[PDB]
This record gives sequence, C-alpha cells and structure tokens, in this order.
Amino acid sequence: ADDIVLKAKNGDVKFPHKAHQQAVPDCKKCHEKGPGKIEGFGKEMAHGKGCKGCHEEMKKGPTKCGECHKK
Ligand code: HEC
Ligand code: HEC
Ligand code: HEC
Ligand SMILES: C[C@H](CCC(=O)O)[C@H]1CC[C@H]2[C@@H]3CC[C@@H]4C[C@H](O)CC[C@]4(C)[C@H]3C[C@H](O)[C@]12C
Repeated sequence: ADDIVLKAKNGDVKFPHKAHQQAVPDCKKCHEKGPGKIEGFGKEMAHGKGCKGCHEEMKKGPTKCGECHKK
C-alpha cells in the first residue's frame, strides 16, 4: 500500500509508513485501536498524541510547523 498525504490547508502533511514501522515497533500505538479512530482524527489529535505528541514523547520525529507541513 501507499503512503498517504493529509491535505492540511496550510500545507500537505506526508505520512511515511516505513519510517514508522521501523521506529515504532510497538504497532499497537496505532493499530488495533478501537472503533472511532478514523472518524476521530483531526488537527487536535495531529498536534497532540496523533502525531506531534508522539514525536515529543519518543524524542524523535518532526515537531516544527514546516517539518510536517510543506506545500
Ligand atoms: C502510526 C504511527 C503507525 C504505526 C506506529 C505503525 N503503523 Fe502501520 N499503518 C499506519 C497507517 C496510517 C497505515 C495506512 C497508511 C500508510 O501509510 O500505509 C498503515 C499501514 C500498515 C500496513 C499496510 C502497509 C502496506 O500494505 O504497504 C501494514 C501491514 C501495517 N501498517 C503494519 C504495521 C506494523 C506491523 C507496525 C509495527 C511495526 C506498524 N504498522 C506501525 C500507521 C501506523
Ligand atoms: C508514535 C506513536 C508516532 C506517531 C503516532 C506518529 N509518529 Fe511520526 N515518527 C515517530 C518516530 C519515533 C519517528 C522517527 C523515525 C525516524 O527514523 O526518524 C517519526 C518520524 C516521522 C517523520 C519523518 C520520517 C523520516 O524519514 O525522517 C514524519 C514526516 C512523521 N513522523 C510524520 C508523522 C505524522 C504526520 C503523524 C500523524 C499522522 C505521525 N508521524 C505520527 C513516531 C510517531
Ligand atoms: C506533525 C508532527 C505536525 C506538526 C509539527 C504541526 N502540524 Fe499542523 N497538522 C498536522 C496534521 C497531520 C494536520 C491535519 C489534521 C487532519 O485533519 O488530517 C494538521 C493540521 C493543521 C492545521 C489545520 C489545517 C486544516 O484544517 O486544513 C493548521 C492550521 C496547522 N496544522 C498548522 C500548524 C502550525 C502553525 C504548526 C506549528 C506551530 C503545526 N501545524 C505543526 C501535523 C503537524
Ligand atoms: C490511532 C492512531 C494513534 C493516535 C491515537 O492514539 O489516537 C492514529 C495515528 C495516525 C492516525 C492516522 C493518520 C492518517 C489518517 C487520517 C484520517 O483523518 C483518519 C484515518 C488515518 C489513517 C488515521 C487513523 C488513526 O487516527 C491514526 C493511525
């Protein structure tokens, strides 16, 4: 399957899966989550534990606006 881009108005956000599969061997951080997680994602989650928050906790991955968002 392919990577996906989240179409944030301020600039596309790429989500590269391979880097995540390699750096986050605890797959249950994202997979086998209960129902509602597809509907639930948005800016709040993304800037929280959905994206940015995990990068901060694990001490790796982009945490600056222009590192995630790029036109
Ligand atoms: C969130 C940060 C994730 C972590 C950690 C892991 N995966 Fe993942 N996976 C995630 C998304 C958003 C998607 C779909 C979008 C995409 O970029 O592919 C996936 C997809 C998979 C797939 C399908 C991949 C393919 O067919 O090319 C598999 C098999 C998969 N995920 C498994 C997997 C495993 C085993 C992980 C731990 C080592 C793992 N993922 C981490 C989100 C996230
Ligand atoms: C943990 C549960 C994570 C979640 C949820 C998300 N990311 Fe992540 N990401 C995580 C780690 C530990 C790393 C470092 C990987 C490395 O080897 O550098 C990353 C990395 C990225 C990257 C850069 C990948 C690279 O090749 O350097 C990007 C662009 C990125 N992450 C984006 C991203 C987005 C958009 C997420 C939410 C949709 C997201 N990540 C979630 C850990 C975790
Ligand atoms: C990755 C770890 C991110 C960082 C660092 C920042 N943002 Fe972000 N943002 C990210 C994603 C994956 C999304 C999309 C959420 C979704 O619905 O899929 C967003 C969203 C925004 C938005 C809203 C865009 C829209 O609703 O169309 C804005 C205005 C925004 N982001 C701005 C922004 C700024 C200023 C940041 C630095 C302070 C920043 N983001 C960090 C992922 C990530
Ligand atoms: C559920 C995990 C981990 C965050 C959490 O604990 O809530 C998060 C991390 C990244 C999230 C995905 C990012 C890309 C997609 C955004 C869409 O708008 C909704 C479906 C997807 C596929 C999201 C589904 C789910 O919301 C994920 C996999």
